[PDB]
Amino acid sequence: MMKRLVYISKIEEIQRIGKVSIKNNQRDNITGVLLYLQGLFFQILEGENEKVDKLYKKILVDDRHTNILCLKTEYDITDRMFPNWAMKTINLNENSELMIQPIKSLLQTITQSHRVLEKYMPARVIYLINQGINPLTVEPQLVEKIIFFSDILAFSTLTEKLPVNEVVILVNRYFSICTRIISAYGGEVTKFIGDCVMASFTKEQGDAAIRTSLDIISELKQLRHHVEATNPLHLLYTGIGLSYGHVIEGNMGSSLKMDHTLLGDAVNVAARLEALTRQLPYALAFTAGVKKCCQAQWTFINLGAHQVKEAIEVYTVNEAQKYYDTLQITQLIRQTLE
Amino acid sequence: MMKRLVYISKISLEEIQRIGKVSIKNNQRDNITGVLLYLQGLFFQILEGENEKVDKLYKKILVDDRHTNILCLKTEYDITDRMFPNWAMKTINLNENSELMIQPIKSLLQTITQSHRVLEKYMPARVIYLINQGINPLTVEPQLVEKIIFFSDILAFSTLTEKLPVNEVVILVNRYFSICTRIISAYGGEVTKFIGDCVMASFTKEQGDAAIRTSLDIISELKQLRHHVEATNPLHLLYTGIGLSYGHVIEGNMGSSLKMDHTLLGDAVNVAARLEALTRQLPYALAFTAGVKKCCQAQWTFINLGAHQVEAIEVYTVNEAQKYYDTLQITQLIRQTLE
Ligand SMILES: Cc1cc2nc3c(=O)[nH]c(=O)nc-3n(C[C@H](O)[C@H](O)[C@H](O)COP(=O)(O)O)c2cc1C
Ligand SMILES: Cc1cc2nc3c(=O)[nH]c(=O)nc-3n(C[C@H](O)[C@H](O)[C@H](O)COP(=O)(O)O)c2cc1C
Repeated sequence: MMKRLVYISKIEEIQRIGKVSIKNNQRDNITGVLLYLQGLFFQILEGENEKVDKLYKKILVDDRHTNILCLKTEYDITDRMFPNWAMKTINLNENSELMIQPIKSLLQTITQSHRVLEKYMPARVIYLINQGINPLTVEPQLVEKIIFFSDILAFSTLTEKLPVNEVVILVNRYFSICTRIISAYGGEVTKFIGDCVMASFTKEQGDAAIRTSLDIISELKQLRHHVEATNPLHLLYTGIGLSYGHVIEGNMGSSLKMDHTLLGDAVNVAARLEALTRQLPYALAFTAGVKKCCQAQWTFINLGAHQVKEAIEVYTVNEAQKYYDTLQITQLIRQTLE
Repeated sequence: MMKRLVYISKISLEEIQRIGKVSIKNNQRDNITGVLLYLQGLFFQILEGENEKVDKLYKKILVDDRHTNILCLKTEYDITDRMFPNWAMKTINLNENSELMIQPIKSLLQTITQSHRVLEKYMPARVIYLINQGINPLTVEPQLVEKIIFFSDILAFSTLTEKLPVNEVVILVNRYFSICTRIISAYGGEVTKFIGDCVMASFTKEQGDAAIRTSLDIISELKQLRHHVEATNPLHLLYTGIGLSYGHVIEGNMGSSLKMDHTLLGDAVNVAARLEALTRQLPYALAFTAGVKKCCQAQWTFINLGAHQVEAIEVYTVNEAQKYYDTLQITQLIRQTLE
């Protein structure tokens, strides 16, 4: 019982790789091809499922290539695609045969475009593709999730005073910090909504959601004093709202336009809790449901009941206390660029 | 000096070899050369020649019956040498080539291509437009542009998600997105993203009339949809409210290397979303700002809804958007239906 997987990755040393591959693939009864064109890697692997997943696990951690996307996984294949090739390496760059020049140039234009599109896809969708699962045909399921929401404090004022490029530098720097921190703790960013970041966590990731929130506030606090006063990054603040509940996670839309979205009351609650941090001396606020997903011991602070558009309990942690004032900031932002 | 463009498309031998006959004859009288390759129901074509000769030719290929979902991937300008000087139009049937050496390239081309096709469906319409124009969307700078922000969402959606089984909520939301995306695109709008049950789109400042007709068409097609199905279908309960605004917004792609997204930043984006919720409290399913009103040339029968705290802004609508129903009785009827 064998399987076949195909992946692309971003890059004489290659000849050393192919010879080591022929050595190990024979020993592991693995067949397949490695093709490379214009600094790109294309490899097809096939063999028994145990020995293949053992091999692919090594190649994912290889130094020489990165941006490794597994496009297709075949299970229970009937016949080997290349039964005689332990690991045939094909340098498409050196191939000057004029009957393959179109297909070779088409394999580049489509692959270059395919990587550009990958950077816009939702994180969950890319995960589904790496697992050999067709994202269009995955039944949306009801799952218990922690909803994350973070946006820039007083962003309306910042668009008024700053020129366009400084606003874009700022918004990009904010998204970059959020995504890297969220992804590092295991959270899945769903989409950017204006200046708002939306992510989710599994119900066992209550501590990671709180720690992600604290780490984002920390990385922004460092950035503000790490740069000069004229740098617009000196004005970057955030508030974060978390919520727990059941949501429908899946792919909605038409064949024309499709997206990955979460449907549920908790989505709006986390968004409304986030906007509440403008009126609290805490850059973080979450429901009691998030509080009950946390195994670790936090010094939880009760902020009372608040009416969210009946009133729910709102909490925070002692680490997330603001040293500044929300009004002091909107003034010091307006007056800095005044 | 010539231009060269590449595109993929989807199929709708003797019927196809005929395309080679007609095209070879014209490509020489047009001083055009290129290759046409097809594999597992997909079309690939490269072209080159004087710009005027290619622009007029690609316009004919764009409206051809025998293929659909055409996407131009690459476009190079100011080239010296033709990549294929010998062939006015050489067809290649990769489904009928099995030289051993070509098998890896062939299997890789269909896989990468299918995957590419899937990714397009998730791409924002604006990113696809930049790809069609041959412009790398990753290197484009965001700019301040004047837009009409479109906002619409499903009425009483919190009630439906509670009463309906999960698989039935999906059908309703898919159908709603399907109707909105179809109408918004047909009027020259760009769906920018779905936000839960919410649809956000944008129209240029010359499309004020297209923005209103888009909103009335969506209300019309849902009203038609409601009485087209049975009363036990979830679609019998699908209503909508729409809000529009006009203002300067920063349109452009943003994000890190990990995640990129095309988004709109501006005061008007929030102003539009507040109007879509204001329709709950109005006898009209549509509500737009006075800025949208000045983008319309058609003699609309505008209705003034006064100023509204959001400092206050003027709210307008058209008589065609009048709700033939009470909004509050609808939220009651939806509950007492699935109850
Ligand atoms: C593009 C690429 C293709 C590779 N192909 C193979 C392969 O076909 N077979 C294989 O065993 N390893 C392959 N590798 C990875 C190396 O085998 C692996 O990183 C290393 O040789 C581990 O060897 P070791 O067992 O001595 O520790 C590939 C790596 C890259 C970057
Ligand atoms: C996939 C495809 C590729 C085509 N490529 C060319 C082409 O390269 N040159 C050309 O003259 N016609 C090409 N055609 C034909 C045009 O679609 C058009 O129908 C044809 O030029 C009709 O010629 P007419 O203007 O005399 O009616 C192509 C058609 C298809 C379906």
